[PDB]
Amino acid sequence: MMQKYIVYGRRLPSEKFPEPEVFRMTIYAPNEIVAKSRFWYHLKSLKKIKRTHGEILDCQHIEENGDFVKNFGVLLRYRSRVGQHNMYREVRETTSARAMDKVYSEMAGQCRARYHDIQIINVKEVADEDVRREKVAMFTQKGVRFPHPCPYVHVKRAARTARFQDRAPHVPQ
Amino acid sequence: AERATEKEKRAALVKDHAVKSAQVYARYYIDLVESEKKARENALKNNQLYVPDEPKVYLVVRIRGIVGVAPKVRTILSLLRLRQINNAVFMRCNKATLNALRIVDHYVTYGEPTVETIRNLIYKRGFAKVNGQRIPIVDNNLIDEQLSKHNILCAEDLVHEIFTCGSSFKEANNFLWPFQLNSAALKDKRNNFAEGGDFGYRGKYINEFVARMI
Amino acid sequence: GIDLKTGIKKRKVERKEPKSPNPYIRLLHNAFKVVYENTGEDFTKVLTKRLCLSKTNRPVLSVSRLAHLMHKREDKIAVVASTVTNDERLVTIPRMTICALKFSATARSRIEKAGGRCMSFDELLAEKPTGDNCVLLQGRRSCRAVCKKFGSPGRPNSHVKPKGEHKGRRGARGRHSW
Amino acid sequence: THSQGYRCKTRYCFARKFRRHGMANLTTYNRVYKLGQYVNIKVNGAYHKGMPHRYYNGRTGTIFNIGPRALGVQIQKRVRGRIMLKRINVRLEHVHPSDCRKNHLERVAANDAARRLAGQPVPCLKRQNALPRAAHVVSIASAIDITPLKYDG
Amino acid sequence: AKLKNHTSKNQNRKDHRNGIKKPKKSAYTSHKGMCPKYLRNLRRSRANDPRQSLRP
RNA sequence: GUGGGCCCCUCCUGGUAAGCAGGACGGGCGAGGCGGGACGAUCCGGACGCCGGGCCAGGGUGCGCCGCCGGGGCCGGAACGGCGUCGGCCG
Ligand SMILES: [K+]
Ligand SMILES: [K+]
Ligand SMILES: [K+]
Ligand SMILES: [K+]
Ligand SMILES: [K+]
Ligand SMILES: [K+]
Ligand SMILES: [Mg+2]
Ligand SMILES: [Mg+2]
Ligand SMILES: [Mg+2]
Ligand SMILES: [Mg+2]
Ligand SMILES: [Mg+2]
Repeated sequence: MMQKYIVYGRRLPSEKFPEPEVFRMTIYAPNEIVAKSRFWYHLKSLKKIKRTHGEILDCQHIEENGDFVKNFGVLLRYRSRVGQHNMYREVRETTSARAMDKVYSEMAGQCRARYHDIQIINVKEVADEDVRREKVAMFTQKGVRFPHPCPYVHVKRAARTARFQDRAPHVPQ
Repeated sequence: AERATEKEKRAALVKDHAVKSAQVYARYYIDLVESEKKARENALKNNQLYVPDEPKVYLVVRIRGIVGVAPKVRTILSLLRLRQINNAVFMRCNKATLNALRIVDHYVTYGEPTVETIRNLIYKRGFAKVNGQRIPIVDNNLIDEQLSKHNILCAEDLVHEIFTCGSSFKEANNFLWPFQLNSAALKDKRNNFAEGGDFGYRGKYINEFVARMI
Repeated sequence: GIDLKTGIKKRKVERKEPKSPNPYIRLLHNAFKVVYENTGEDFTKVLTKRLCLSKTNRPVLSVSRLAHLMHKREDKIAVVASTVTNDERLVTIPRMTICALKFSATARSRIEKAGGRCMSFDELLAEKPTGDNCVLLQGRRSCRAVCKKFGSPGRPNSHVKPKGEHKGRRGARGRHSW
Repeated sequence: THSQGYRCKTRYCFARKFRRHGMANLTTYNRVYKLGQYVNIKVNGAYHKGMPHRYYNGRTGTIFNIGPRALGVQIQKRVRGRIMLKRINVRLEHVHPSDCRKNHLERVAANDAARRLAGQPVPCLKRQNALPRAAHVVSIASAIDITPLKYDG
Repeated sequence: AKLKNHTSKNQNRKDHRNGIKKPKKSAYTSHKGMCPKYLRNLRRSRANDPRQSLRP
């Protein structure tokens, strides 16, 4: 659901500051309102400019091409019930937004960390030789084969409507 | 009497004006978006951006009811004319009004509407306050008689004034009873729109929010 | 639910009608209410309101106060929605045109022997129902002895006398008397 | 509480400011007052005669009486459902001339001044509360790109 | 044997229910407490002003 | 008429503490129907004339019992212990 936005913003100009500086950031957000809110979060904490004292110049939205599978390495920090920690993750997805959905679901599941708990430092494409995690680099190889990891699911799904039958169906593998 | 003649002559002049203003207003409504497109393109050919105008009007919807409210909150809501849970109003934007509305964000959802939303609201749900009475808005006879002092004679004049936030915004706005909309669809009534809930500033998503309620 | 409490007040009750069992009063009221309805004329409006009052809000007027009030405008018609009494302390009465609900016998004789006129409100409603060259007048609504005791005698800013008989001195010889 | 003498609870408000002890400066007595003027009440803790109660510290009022030594001041005071108009007699060390209508007198003078000075069109003179800001252009030829940093602890 | 001593729980609401009243328009101009010498001078000046006097 | 109140949220005082006792802004029960929290005067929604249609808040959707599927992970209570399993940081 994540979408890619670039946000440009600045401090509101004064007499000591004719033409203040300009700051841009890449934001991964469900939509524009959350994206600008998160931009103001970061530019408040880092450049000491609250929403009240500045203006957003633009929120560009970028669409991305797919059709090929890439490696994304994501460097982040999250918060738990004992402190704050730094983390690296790698995923194989088609676009950066989808890679970031995969990351967020995996954090929600294995760390129980929510969206406003997490700050993204870096997101970058990682070459095949350049990979560093098993569950990713496994699939970065030629001729990868495996038998279907869960073929009972089809049979159960059909049974959901074929409630009664005249034999126990097989599970083709 | 002289009443039938004058009534008919007035109505005829109003109708001529109605067609005139309709076509001109459509022209203007078309031409703004090209203006800002060309401005953005001129910006982009340099290393420059275009920053457009900020919202001058909001549409404001109440989303929480009347049990348990605090005094300052209910005073602010009464002045906003938001007395019932699914009622909606138009509103002007300046520092006084914005600082009043931030106090009651958790009771409200608000944003900036399109000319299509304004048209749908007035044409589907238009009623008028006349001598304290709630009178249906069904023709242009009842807008000329009330708002002619302020140079608003037609439904399209009312729509245009409320969209551009013109010189008679106060009078045009207060001529309308608060809109009585159908019940809303919510995710989390107790959370802000920027946390996935539903109250607060929702930007240009107010149009989808009220489309199903109009 | 709707919030119709803040910024809104309790509605108000006033006399929209006289509660007299007198047919003359009821008929004059309906008639002048019709005239108001059909002409506007806040004169007829105020007269219609005044015919509904409660007889402590309709004090009397004396011929001497009327003569003083109508001096140097003697050509106008005085209109009084109450009784006109007499004042024996005024040796000579001038000529006036007065219209009133009731006249005393001595007042009628003095007015006529001066040379003026005694009109009724049906006379008024026939000759002139909207009050062109009439002057509405009334007496001192706070002339009653009852309204001289309202308040708290004993409080140091009252200026009001107590009600019964008080034969003592405690609190009755000024401040520093308690 | 259990005790409400006249100067109960006055340990800090009646104390004198740091390096501001001693006699008052003489503008306190060379100031000229008039009937109807606005004043603030501020208790100077070194002068004990004609010293108002603690409730009146930090309020604004109007002169009703000019006296030989003290001034008479009217204060609106809320009591339990109504407002009361209280009248007090205060010596000069505890009053200062108030500036609560300074801005209004400035604006009235400026309104008449610009009407006289009119440029042929008469400017809008009503105060206008801050509007939303207009459309404009900003260059972005020199953007700075920032990102969240790593936790350091 | 023992009951409650004090609260002001409902009192601000009771205070607001009829609105917060204002004192009368003429208490701002009451002569009471003004300088008697000033009040004397006032009476003399108006008493001798032919445009202001009400002597018969 | 009332001058025995009580509870919630935040802020406090005595006490080891208490469903203990004493205070504060705002709200509620008292004196508030209906739905939900299995069950409860006060919690979550919503506060009320008699009906017909529609939309839906709060909470939920195996059967009792009105209502569901798709996807990505994992598989009352203290100090202190665990080469259970999945994920990280530093060398
Ligand atoms: K008495
Ligand atoms: K007091
Ligand atoms: K103890
Ligand atoms: K009740
Ligand atoms: K109640
Ligand atoms: K573990
Ligand atoms: Mg309604
Ligand atoms: Mg009151
Ligand atoms: Mg108890
Ligand atoms: Mg139940
Ligand atoms: Mg079922």
